[PDB]
Amino acid sequence: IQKTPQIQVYSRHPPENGKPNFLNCYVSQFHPPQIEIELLKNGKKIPNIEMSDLSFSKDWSFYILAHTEFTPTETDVYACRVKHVTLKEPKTVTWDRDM
Amino acid sequence: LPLMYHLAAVSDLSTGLPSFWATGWLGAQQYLTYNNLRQEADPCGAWIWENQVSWYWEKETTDLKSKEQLFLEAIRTLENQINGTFTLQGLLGCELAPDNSSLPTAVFALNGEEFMRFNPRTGNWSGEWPETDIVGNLWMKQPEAARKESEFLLTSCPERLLGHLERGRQNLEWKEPPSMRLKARPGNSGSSVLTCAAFSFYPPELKFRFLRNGLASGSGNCSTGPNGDGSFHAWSLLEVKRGDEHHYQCQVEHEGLAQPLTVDL
Amino acid sequence: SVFIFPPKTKDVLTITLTPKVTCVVVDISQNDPEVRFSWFIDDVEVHTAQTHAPEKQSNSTLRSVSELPIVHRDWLNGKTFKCKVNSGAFPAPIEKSISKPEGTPRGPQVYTMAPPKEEMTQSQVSITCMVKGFYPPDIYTEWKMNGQPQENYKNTPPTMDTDGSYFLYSKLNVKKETWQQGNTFTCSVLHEGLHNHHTEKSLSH
Amino acid sequence: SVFIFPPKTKDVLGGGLTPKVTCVVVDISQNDPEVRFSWFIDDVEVHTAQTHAPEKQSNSTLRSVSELPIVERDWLNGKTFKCKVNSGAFPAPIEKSISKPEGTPRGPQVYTMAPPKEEMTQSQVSITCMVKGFYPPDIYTEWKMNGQPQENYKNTPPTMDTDGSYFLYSKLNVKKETWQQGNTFTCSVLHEGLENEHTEKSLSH
Ligand SMILES: *[C@@H]1O[C@H](CO[C@H]2O[C@@H](C)[C@@H](O)[C@@H](O)[C@@H]2O)[C@@H](O[C@@H]2O[C@H](CO)[C@@H](O[C@@H]3O[C@H](CO[C@H]4O[C@H](CO)[C@@H](O)[C@H](O)[C@@H]4O[C@@H]4O[C@H](CO)[C@@H](O)[C@H](O)[C@H]4NC(C)=O)[C@@H](O)[C@H](O[C@H]4O[C@H](CO)[C@@H](O)[C@H](O)[C@@H]4O[C@@H]4O[C@H](CO)[C@@H](O)[C@H](O)[C@H]4NC(C)=O)[C@@H]3O)[C@H](O)[C@H]2NC(C)=O)[C@H](O)[C@H]1NC(C)=O
Ligand SMILES: *[C@@H]1O[C@H](CO[C@H]2O[C@@H](C)[C@@H](O)[C@@H](O)[C@@H]2O)[C@@H](O[C@@H]2O[C@H](CO)[C@@H](O[C@@H]3O[C@H](CO[C@H]4O[C@H](CO)[C@@H](O)[C@H](O)[C@@H]4O[C@@H]4O[C@H](CO)[C@@H](O)[C@H](O)[C@H]4NC(C)=O)[C@@H](O)[C@H](O[C@H]4O[C@H](CO)[C@@H](O)[C@H](O)[C@@H]4O[C@@H]4O[C@H](CO)[C@@H](O)[C@H](O)[C@H]4NC(C)=O)[C@@H]3O)[C@H](O)[C@H]2NC(C)=O)[C@H](O)[C@H]1NC(C)=O
Ligand SMILES: *[C@H]1O[C@H](CO[C@H]2O[C@@H](C)[C@@H](O)[C@@H](O)[C@@H]2O)[C@@H](O[C@@H]2O[C@H](CO)[C@@H](O[C@@H]3O[C@H](CO)[C@@H](O)[C@H](O[C@H]4O[C@H](CO)[C@@H](O)[C@H](O)[C@@H]4O[C@H]4O[C@H](CO)[C@@H](O)[C@H](O)[C@H]4NC(C)=O)[C@@H]3O)[C@H](O)[C@H]2NC(C)=O)[C@H](O)[C@H]1NC(C)=O
Ligand SMILES: *[C@H]1O[C@H](CO[C@H]2O[C@@H](C)[C@@H](O)[C@@H](O)[C@@H]2O)[C@@H](O)[C@H](O)[C@H]1NC(C)=O
Ligand SMILES: *[C@@H]1O[C@H](CO)[C@@H](O)[C@H](O)[C@H]1NC(C)=O
Ligand SMILES: *[C@H]1O[C@H](CO)[C@@H](O)[C@H](O)[C@H]1NC(C)=O
Repeated sequence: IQKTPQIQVYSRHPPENGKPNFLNCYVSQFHPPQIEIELLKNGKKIPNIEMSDLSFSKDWSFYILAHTEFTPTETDVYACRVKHVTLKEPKTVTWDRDM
Repeated sequence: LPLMYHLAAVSDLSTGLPSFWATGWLGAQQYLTYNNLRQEADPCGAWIWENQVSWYWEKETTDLKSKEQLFLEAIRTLENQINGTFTLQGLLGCELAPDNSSLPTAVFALNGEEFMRFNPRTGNWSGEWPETDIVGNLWMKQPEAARKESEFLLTSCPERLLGHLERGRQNLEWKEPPSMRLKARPGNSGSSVLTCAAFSFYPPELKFRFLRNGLASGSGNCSTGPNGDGSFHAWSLLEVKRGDEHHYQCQVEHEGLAQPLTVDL
Repeated sequence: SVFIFPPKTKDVLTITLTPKVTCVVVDISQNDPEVRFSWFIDDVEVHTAQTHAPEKQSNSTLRSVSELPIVHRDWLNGKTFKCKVNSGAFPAPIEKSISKPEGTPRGPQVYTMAPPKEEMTQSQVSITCMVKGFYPPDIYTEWKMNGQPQENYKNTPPTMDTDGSYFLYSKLNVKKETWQQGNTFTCSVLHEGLHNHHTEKSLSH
Repeated sequence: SVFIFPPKTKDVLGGGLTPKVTCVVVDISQNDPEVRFSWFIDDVEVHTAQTHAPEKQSNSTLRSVSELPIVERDWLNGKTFKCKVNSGAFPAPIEKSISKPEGTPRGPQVYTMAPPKEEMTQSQVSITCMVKGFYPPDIYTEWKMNGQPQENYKNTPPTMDTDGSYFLYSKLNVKKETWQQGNTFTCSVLHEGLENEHTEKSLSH
C-alpha cells in the first residue's frame, strides 16, 4: 500500500548560533519511492544538498537522508519540504533547535 | 551480524530514479551501492580502504548484473500483463550459523507488500499471489536462475560476510559515545516539553531514561536517525508539568559509555 | 444514514491493485456537512482515508463518501475495520464495522461450455462458464478472447447451492463468426481459495 | 424496512395454487407488534386477504405473513396492488405497491447442456439448462426425471443482459451414475411468452 512520509529535521552536532554545522532531513516510512525533497532557509531552496542512497526497512518502506552544511543564527530559520503522492499539499517541517 | 542486499526496480521514472539499484549492508552500515546506469558495484566510504582480493568488487558487480536483469525482466513482463506502475523489491542476504554456514533470507515485495519467497536449498519460488506466478515463473523459466540465485545466498553470501568480519573489524568494532543535551520548550498550554538529544554516536543502540528527583520517570518517546556522518542521531520527548522543569534530568546507556550518562538543563 | 462496503474481490486478490473499504453517508439537508470521519483497524485509529467532499443527489439530500485504502493481508487475516461518522446534528456518533466473512476458503471448480448446437443458427452465440463450489461468495469472473479482456458478458449473481457452497454462471456473447474463426475464449477467475487466487479455462473449435 | 412482493409465476400461470400479492413485515421487537393491513387494488381496499396472525421469529422480530388473493387477469394488465398498512404504535411503519413489469412479453430460448467432459470424473455431476433472453423477469424453472420432478436443482437469479432481456441458468446435480445410464432430464420453463406459457428441452446419454 502507499504510505506517507516521516519528516524529521535535526543537526549533526549540538547547534550553537554562528558556528559551522550540518543540517539533516530524515525522510522515512514512505511508499512508493518517487519523491521530491528539499531544504529551505527562511523559505528559499538551499542548494547543492547531498542525499544518501535510497534504502528501505524490513517493512519495505523507503528511508533517505538529505543534508547540507549551514550555520545557525537567531534570525535564519531552516526547514525541510517534501512532495509525495500521499501528500495533498507539500508538507514543510520546520527545524526545532532542540532536537 | 548479517550481510543484507536491498534490491529495487521501478517503472515510474518521473523523478530521476534509475530503473534498478541496490545497496549492501553489513549490520547497520552500508558498504555497497549499485544501479543500472553506473553499471557497476562500488564500495562505500569506510569500506573503500578495506583490504580485499582483487576480484572482490569484480564479483559483486557481476553478481548484481544478474539480479538486475531478473528484476528488469520482471518489471517489463509485469508492466505488460498489468495496468499501473510498480515497485519490485527484494531482501537478499545471510547471517552466519554459529558454526560456519549460511542462514539465508530472500523475500520479495511488490508495490509495498510481500508476495514472494525463494528457498535456496530447494531452489524454488513460493507465494500466494497472481504476481507470484507471473514473476516466479519468468525466472524459473531460465536454466541459470535457480542455480545462480541459490549459489549467491548459500556460497558467495556467507563467504563475503566471513571476509568482512576478518578484514573489517576496525569498522564493525568501531565505537563512539553520544553527546547529550537536554532542553525545555514552552510545549502545550501551561505545560512544557523536555527534549533529550543524543549527537553523533555509532552503534544505533541507545537507552534514554528520564529522572525526576533522581528516581525513574519514564523513557519519553525515542527516535533515532542517521547523521550521514555514518554515525547516528537520537532524541526523546517528555511532556511535563510546567514550572517543574528542573526536577528532571536525562540519562543514557550506550557501549560508547563505560557508565550511564546523566545530563542536566 | 451510514453504509459500509467491503473491497472488490479483485483488488484484494491481486497485490498490484488497491482494495479500499468504503463508508457512505446519505440524507443531509445541509446540516454541518463537515461530517467528521474516524477509521480504525482492530480498534486503532488511522488517518489514511480519502474522504470525498459531499454531493447533492436528485432529492435535495446531501451524500458523502470515505474510502479507506487497505493492506491486502489486513483483510485476508481477519482485521476489523470500523468507520464512525460524526456530526452535531447527529445525536450520538454513528458507527459501522466489517471484516472478511468468516469460513474456510473453499475454492471453485471451473468449466467452459461451447454454444449449444441448437444455438448454432442465430447471428450471435453464447459461450458459457460454470464456476462452482466456492465459499465464501467473494469472487471475480471475466472473459478474454485471445487474452483480451472482453466486454460482452454478464455474470450471474453467486447462488448458494444445496451443499452450502456457491456457484454462478458467466455468459460471453459473440458473433457466431468470431466463434468459428477459431479464436480462443478464456474464463478467468479470482477466488481466495485457488492457488495464487486465480485460475483460467479456455475453449475453441 | 418492509418491501412488497409479487406472485409465484407458477401460480399466476395456471399452476394449482392461487397467485398471492404478498407483503412480508419485519423489524419489530418481541413486545411491540403492530402492523395492520388495508390492501387497495387500484385505490380500492379489498379484504380478500388473510394476515397470518402476528407470528414471531428468533432474532426478536415478526415473521409476518399477510397473503392477498388476486386474479391472473389483474396482474397481467399493469394493475397495481397497494399494501397500505395502518399502525400508530410503531416508529417507522411501512407501505409498498407493485404491478406487472409493463412490457411486451418476450419468450426465452431454452437449451440444455451435458455435464462438461472434465466434470465427468467427480462423484456427482452438473446438468445445465441455459434459459436465454426473456422478459419480463417473472419466470419459473424446474427439472424432471423421465417425468419425475426433482429437488436437487438450483436456479441462478434472473440476470439482466446487455440487451434488456434476461437470462438465468439452472443447475441440476446428480450422481455421476444417474448420467451414464441414460435418463430423461428435462428443463421445464414457465413464461408468458412461450407457446402455451411453457416448453421443455431434454437430454440423455
Ligand atoms: C437521495 O439519493 C441517494 C442516492 O441516490 C439514489 O436515489 C434513490 C432515489 C435511488 O433510487 C437512486 O436514484 C439513487 O441510487 C439515496 O441514498 C441511498 O440511501 C439508501 C438508504 O437505505 C441506501 O441503501 C443502502 O443501499 C445498499 C446498497 O448500496 C449499493 O448499491 C447501490 C445501488 O443499488 C449503489 O448506488 C451504492 O453505491 C452501493 O453500491 C456499492 O457501492 C460501493 C461504493 O459506493 C462500491 O464499492 C460497491 O462495489 C457497490 N456494490 C455493488 C456491487 O453494487 C444496501 O446494501 C443497504 O442495505 C442495508 O440496509 C437495509 C435497510 O436498512 C437492510 O435491509 C440490509 O440488510 C442492509 O443492512 C445490512 O444488512 C446486513 C445483513 O442483511 C448486516 O450484516 C449489516 O450489518 C447491515 N448494515 C449495517 C452495517 O448496519 C441499503 O439498502 C443507498 O445505498 C443510497 N444510495 C447510494 C448513494 O448508494 C438517498 O436515500 C436519497 N435521499 C432521500 C431518502 O430522499
Ligand atoms: C430479523 O430476521 C428477519 C427475518 O429473518 C432473517 O434474519 C436475517 C438475519 C437473515 O440473515 C436470515 O437469518 C433471515 O431470513 C429480518 O427480515 C428481513 O428484513 C430485510 C430488510 O431489508 C428484508 O430484506 C428484503 O429482502 C427481499 C428478499 O426477500 C426474499 O428472500 C428472502 C431470503 O433472502 C426470503 O426470506 C423472503 O421470504 C423473500 O422471499 C420471497 O418470499 C415470498 C413470500 O415471503 C415468496 O412468495 C417468494 O417466492 C420468495 N422469493 C424468493 C424466490 O426467494 C429483497 O427483495 C428486498 O430488497 C429490496 O430492498 C433493498 C434494500 O432497501 C433494495 O436494495 C432492493 O432493490 C429491494 O427494493 C426494491 O427494489 C426494486 C428494484 O431494485 C424496486 O422496484 C422496488 O420498488 C424496491 N422495493 C420497494 C417496493 O420499495 C429486501 O432486501 C428480508 O426479506 C427480511 N427477511 C425475510 C422475512 O424474508 C429482520 O431484518 C431481522 N431483524 C433485524 C434487523 O434484526
Ligand atoms: C515450485 O515449483 C512448482 C511451481 O511453482 C509455483 O507454484 C505455485 C503454486 C505458486 O507457489 C507459484 O508462485 C510458483 O511459481 C511447484 O509445483 C506446482 O504445483 C502445482 C500444484 O499441483 C501445479 O499446479 C497446476 O498448474 C497447472 C497449470 O500450470 C494447472 O493446470 C493445474 O490445475 C489443476 O490441478 C490443480 C492441482 O494439481 C487443481 O488445484 C486445479 O483446480 C486444477 O484441477 C482441476 O480442477 C480445476 C477446478 O477449477 C479445473 O479448472 C482444472 O481444469 C482441473 N484440472 C485439469 C483437468 O486441467 C494445477 O493448478 C503447478 O503446475 C506446479 N508447477 C509447475 C508450473 O510445474 C513445486 O511444487 C514447487 N517446488 C517445491 C519444492 O515444492
Ligand atoms: C569456522 O570458522 C569460524 C571463524 O574462524 C575463521 O576465521 C579465523 C578465526 C580463521 O583463523 C579460521 O578460524 C576461520 O577461517 C570459527 O569460529 C570456527 O571454529 C570454525 N569451525 C571449525 C571449528 O572448524
Ligand atoms: C509519545 O509517543 C506516543 C506514540 O505512541 C504518542 O501517542 C504520544 O502522544 C507521545 N507523547 C509525547 C511525549 O509527546
Ligand atoms: C488502467 O485501467 C483502466 C484502463 O482503461 C483505467 O481505470 C485506467 O486507465 C487505469 N487504472 C487507473 C484508474 O488508474
